[PDB]
Amino acid sequence: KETAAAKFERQHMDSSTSAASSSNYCNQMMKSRNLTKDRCKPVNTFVHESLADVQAVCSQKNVACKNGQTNCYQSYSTMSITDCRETGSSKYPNCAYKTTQANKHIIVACEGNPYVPVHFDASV
Ligand SMILES: O=c1ccn([C@@H]2O[C@@H](CN3CCCC3)[C@H](O)[C@H]2O)c(=O)[nH]1
Repeated sequence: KETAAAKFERQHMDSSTSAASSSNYCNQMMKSRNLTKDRCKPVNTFVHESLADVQAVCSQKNVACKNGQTNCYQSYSTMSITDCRETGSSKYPNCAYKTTQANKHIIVACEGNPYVPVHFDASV
């Protein structure tokens, strides 16, 4: 069964590319990562850094999570990311997305032993 850590990796990790640089990227990735089966997941971010680097964020700058929990962490360095946002004309099962590449500080929620990312909260 899929752990929270594994779910984070499936939903939010894409180390394979340095920067998502096809306009097709989100359309393909949201589908292949199984984020378009139940519904079109409205908003989702992929991080293009090593797993070790993203995991390291759990020991970085402690910040409040959007939900008010205290277990969020902001990366000290900017990271290569791709935001996927569902278009206004996207209709399930044909989920359509805008692909936006950025370099930003990520904010993740961490839990467990080992202490690892389980939620992507925001980028700033
Ligand atoms: O910059 C972002 C912002 C949000 N998300 C996604 O939406 C978050 C929760 N949202 C769903 C509706 C309530 C808040 C999910 O935890 C995360 O998967 C993201 O991937 N990148």
